[PDB]
Amino acid sequence: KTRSSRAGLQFPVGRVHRLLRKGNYAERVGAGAPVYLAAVLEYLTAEILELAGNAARDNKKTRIIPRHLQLAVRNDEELNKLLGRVTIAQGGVLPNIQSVLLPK
Amino acid sequence: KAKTRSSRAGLQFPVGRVHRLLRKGNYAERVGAGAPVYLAAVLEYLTAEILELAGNAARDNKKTRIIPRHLQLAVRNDEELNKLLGRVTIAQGGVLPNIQSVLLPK
Amino acid sequence: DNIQGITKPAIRRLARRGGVKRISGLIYEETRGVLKVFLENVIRDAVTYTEHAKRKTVTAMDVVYALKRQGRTLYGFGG
Amino acid sequence: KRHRKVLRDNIQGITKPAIRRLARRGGVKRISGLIYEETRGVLKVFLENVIRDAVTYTEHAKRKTVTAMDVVYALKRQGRTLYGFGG
Amino acid sequence: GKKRRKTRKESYAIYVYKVLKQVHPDTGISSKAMSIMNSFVNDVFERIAGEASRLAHYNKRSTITSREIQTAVRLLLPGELAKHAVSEGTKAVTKYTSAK
Amino acid sequence: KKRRKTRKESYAIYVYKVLKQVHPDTGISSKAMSIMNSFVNDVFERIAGEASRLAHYNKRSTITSREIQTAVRLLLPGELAKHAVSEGTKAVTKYTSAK
Amino acid sequence: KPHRYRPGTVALREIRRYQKSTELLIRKLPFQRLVREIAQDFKTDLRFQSSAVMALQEASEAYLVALFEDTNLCAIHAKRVTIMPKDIQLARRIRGERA
Amino acid sequence: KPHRYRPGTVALREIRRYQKSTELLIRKLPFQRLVREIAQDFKTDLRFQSSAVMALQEASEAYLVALFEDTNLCAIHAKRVTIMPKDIQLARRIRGERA
DNA sequence: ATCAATATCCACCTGCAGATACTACCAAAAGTGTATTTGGAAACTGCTCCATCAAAAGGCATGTTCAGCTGGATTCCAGCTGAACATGCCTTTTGATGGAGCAGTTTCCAAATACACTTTTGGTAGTATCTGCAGGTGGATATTGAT
DNA sequence: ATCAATATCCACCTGCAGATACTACCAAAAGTGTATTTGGAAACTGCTCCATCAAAAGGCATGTTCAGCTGGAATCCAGCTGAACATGCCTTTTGATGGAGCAGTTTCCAAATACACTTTTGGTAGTATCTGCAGGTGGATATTGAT
Ligand SMILES: [Cl-]
Ligand SMILES: [Cl-]
Ligand SMILES: [Cl-]
Ligand SMILES: [Cl-]
Ligand SMILES: [Co+2]
Ligand SMILES: [Co+2]
Ligand SMILES: [Co+2]
Ligand SMILES: [Co+2]
Ligand SMILES: [Co+2]
Ligand SMILES: [Co+2]
Ligand SMILES: [Co+2]
Ligand SMILES: [Co+2]
Ligand SMILES: [Co+2]
Ligand SMILES: [Co+2]
Ligand SMILES: [Co+2]
Ligand SMILES: [Co+2]
Ligand SMILES: [Co+2]
Ligand SMILES: [Co+2]
Ligand SMILES: [Co+2]
Ligand SMILES: [Co+2]
Ligand SMILES: [Co+2]
Ligand SMILES: [Co+2]
Ligand SMILES: [Co+2]
Ligand SMILES: [Co+2]
Ligand SMILES: [Co+2]
Ligand SMILES: [Co+2]
Ligand SMILES: [Co+2]
Ligand SMILES: [Co+2]
Ligand SMILES: [Co+2]
Ligand SMILES: [Co+2]
Ligand SMILES: [Co+2]
Ligand SMILES: [Co+2]
Ligand SMILES: [Co+2]
Ligand SMILES: [Co+2]
Ligand SMILES: [Co+2]
Ligand SMILES: [Co+2]
Ligand SMILES: [Co+2]
Ligand SMILES: [Co+2]
Ligand SMILES: [Co+2]
Ligand SMILES: [Co+2]
Ligand SMILES: [Co+2]
Ligand SMILES: [Co+2]
Ligand SMILES: [Co+2]
Ligand SMILES: [Co+2]
Repeated sequence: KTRSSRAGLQFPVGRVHRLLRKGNYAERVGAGAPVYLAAVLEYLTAEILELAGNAARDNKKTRIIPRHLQLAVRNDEELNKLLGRVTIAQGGVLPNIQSVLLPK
Repeated sequence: KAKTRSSRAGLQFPVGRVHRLLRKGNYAERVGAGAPVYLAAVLEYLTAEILELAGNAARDNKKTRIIPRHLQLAVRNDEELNKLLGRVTIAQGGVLPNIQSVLLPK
Repeated sequence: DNIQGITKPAIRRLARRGGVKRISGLIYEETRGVLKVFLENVIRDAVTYTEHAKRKTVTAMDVVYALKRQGRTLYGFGG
Repeated sequence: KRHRKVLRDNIQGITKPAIRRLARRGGVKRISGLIYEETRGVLKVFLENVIRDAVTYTEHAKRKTVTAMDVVYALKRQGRTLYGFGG
Repeated sequence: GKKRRKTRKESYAIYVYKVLKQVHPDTGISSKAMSIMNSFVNDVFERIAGEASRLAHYNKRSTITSREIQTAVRLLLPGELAKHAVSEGTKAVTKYTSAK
Repeated sequence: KKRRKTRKESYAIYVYKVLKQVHPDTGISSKAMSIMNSFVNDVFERIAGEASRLAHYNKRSTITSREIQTAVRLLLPGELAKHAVSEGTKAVTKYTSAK
Repeated sequence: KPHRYRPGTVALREIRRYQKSTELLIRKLPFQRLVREIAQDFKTDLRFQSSAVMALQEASEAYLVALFEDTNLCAIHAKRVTIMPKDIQLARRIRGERA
Repeated sequence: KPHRYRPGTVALREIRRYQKSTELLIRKLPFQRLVREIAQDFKTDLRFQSSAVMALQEASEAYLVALFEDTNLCAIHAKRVTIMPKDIQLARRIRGERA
């Protein structure tokens, strides 16, 4: 019985407990901490795959590529802030042209 | 105790403390004997560098005691210390006298 | 009020130290909102440090830690 | 037999059409003639800084080969985090 | 199989893939996208583990507990992401502890 | 009186020592010394944290002076890096060569 | 028979005066009020160390002083000598605060 | 009766084209040579993983694109549509790549 | 230029906030001496991937020029809007004093680490076999710039 | 306003790069149990410093006048964009090749940990002395703005 199944999680509690020890963050790592962290991490993955899947769909694609991840993140105020100092390779920018630059 | 590890290194800065703090600090499983020495020396040096220039700053303003104003002048007037502390605020330091030329009279 | 207790002459003094000569009338209200957002961001984080420590008093260190993580490190209160 | 040719003036391989394309992606409509040399100047500083840290990491590992991880660590420590190249 | 045995390079890909199947059962992911996704989880893992690390220290605690992760999540994430992540993680710890 | 004492340690006395070596006729306010204590703690944490990372990138369990030295190079601007590197090797030598 | 300084003469005089000093330029109490009022929305019945409020003021005025520096640059860029809301807004956008 | 688009029509068209794609916009070899040159002035006899070079390109083109956005925004502040060296310099100063 | 008004400078002064100085006591920090444990440098070497060249196109995209349009730089000008200015008063500062709560100390147990079989699994390796989509296609709509 | 010279659109094609689908084996990871240790929650206390309000202090809200800065308008022209025109030694792409150097493995020893014991010490805490400079003055001199 994995601690993953036991917490209702697809992400690996055994690995996250492990990576927390290996990384010298504190002297002791409590039993709930890796459970809570694997949940947060899965929550956030699920959130970004949702938005990215949609972006895939909006462009008639069934395969998520980096463009989709980028549209997902940059179009979402919160993921955009959280990843405001990150660069997604092969993601491009958002189509945006400043008003004054259009003719009249 | 024979000699402190500081005097063995020729240092005013506490090698024993720095060693202890590198352990207590969760930076690695282990800490070699030389690292606390090296780091204490680097810490002392940068201290000396800042006190030097802020000492100069105190003199220039006809004073014998270093106040935070002097540390601010010292640091901002030095290109390298100013870069190292580019995202730092020295409390009660104020700013360098600088006025844009286009704002000057006539 | 409160935000309005941050007076026009106080905002003008800050501008002066910032090297500013002439100041648009609409600036004082703009400066206030900017300051509100600044204190909201830092205080939020400071108070999250207080709650963790199970305290009812915001300490200088809660503030200093919040400022550090806003990338606005401050020297002089790290006692 | 040993080849090794001299590398110089390679900043001019950053052509005027390539800078124009980057300006387009960045949404720029009109470009003054002095932009191209300004941009090359700016790129060089950027590259100098990342390569420097990148190569510092390489040397620390006692390697002669600059890995994608050295770049990624170097970029990360300058607050320009990159996803797509590992670690 | 096995050439002097290459040391194993572990990632989150099979888990990112599970979760992908849950939300978009008919959608796939390129290896480049899976690489961005694996970088993202590793990234966020480090940012939270380090706010946790710091917190513990600030309070003279030698243990990172779920209570350290929770505050780290509230410091790190914005608005709705923090609220939703806190409840999912609280959920998982409640469910985990009531199971023996 | 071992009660209301929970010892708060600082660099203040070691900073003051270095003051006299560089400016023997010069003093320092409490505020300014507090700032200097912050400087050392900050710089300590930045250098210590960068070495931690280096040691980790390279699958090493130990922080040696080599990690401190690369951390200094990565962290300090040009000329500041040069002298600090020079000071630290100087202190390690003096320390290794000591009876 | 009365005496008047031209527009800008006293402005310049203040710039010189305030760049020379280091004293906090917002009055303490209004600031303490606003701080507590903002804090109250995150948690009720809070107290504040007095050094907690001094640090918030130090940090806040340092931020606003430097932001007026960038704002002035943005004004000057647009060939003006009057800072406007659009200049503060340009600064914060390029600073990555609005971005 | 030969055909001509007016100044600005192909520019706008090119913006749409390039905002729409994710392909790297500098050619691979020219860029690789510039990396090898700059790195060689820091240390001789270096080799590069092909993806260390692609990482530098991705990072470099992303930094450049973002900077032109900021730059464009400084032109527009000045009531222009032509990006000039002084717009880049303002961007970089507020950004803290200069002050 | 004239020159009155007022800001600014400097010297000398003095009182006191805060800096020094010295003695004292005390935990904990720090060094010294001694078994024992192990990270990781050193030597050997498999085997991945980097540098290099060949040699075409898969010829793309660039550099150079020359035209001429129109965005930028200049100039002037009106009126609009912020700078200067003056002082009672109404708010902030400064000092006074309970009592909240932070910080200190001690108690004990739920959950931490150690650690040994036993079980489970993700990574990889290696071929084996689908499929989404780039890239080419026509060919039926959309925009632009000259009238 | 029409419309012709072009760019753009979107859906339906193909060949293949790259993605998912096998089954294998296995070292490492993860679960389970047991033996032993301890971090920090919890309950209690005292005194430190915080909120409150004594009055004593002084910065600023107000309106009015107008200087001068800012935006609008008009002009001019050069520095920019679009496009033709010749052609990379120029980039891309393909593909093979040798071989540097990274990374797996084993050995083994210097230096780390661990721990016990001695002594040294920095932080805290009164108690006393003492001094740098802030903020007072006076008298001189420079700056500014109306002539
Ligand atoms: Cl060492
Ligand atoms: Cl826990
Ligand atoms: Cl505005
Ligand atoms: Cl320019
Ligand atoms: Co959202
Ligand atoms: Co600390
Ligand atoms: Co919600
Ligand atoms: Co790592
Ligand atoms: Co030197
Ligand atoms: Co060279
Ligand atoms: Co006179
Ligand atoms: Co004089
Ligand atoms: Co006296
Ligand atoms: Co006193
Ligand atoms: Co070993
Ligand atoms: Co012409
Ligand atoms: Co025009
Ligand atoms: Co114009
Ligand atoms: Co007029
Ligand atoms: Co008005
Ligand atoms: Co009392
Ligand atoms: Co009392
Ligand atoms: Co109480
Ligand atoms: Co408490
Ligand atoms: Co109890
Ligand atoms: Co399996
Ligand atoms: Co495979
Ligand atoms: Co297509
Ligand atoms: Co066609
Ligand atoms: Co048209
Ligand atoms: Co159709
Ligand atoms: Co294939
Ligand atoms: Co205990
Ligand atoms: Co006028
Ligand atoms: Co104007
Ligand atoms: Co080969
Ligand atoms: Co070899
Ligand atoms: Co090796
Ligand atoms: Co002592
Ligand atoms: Co005296
Ligand atoms: Co005296
Ligand atoms: Co004075
Ligand atoms: Co006088
Ligand atoms: Co006087």
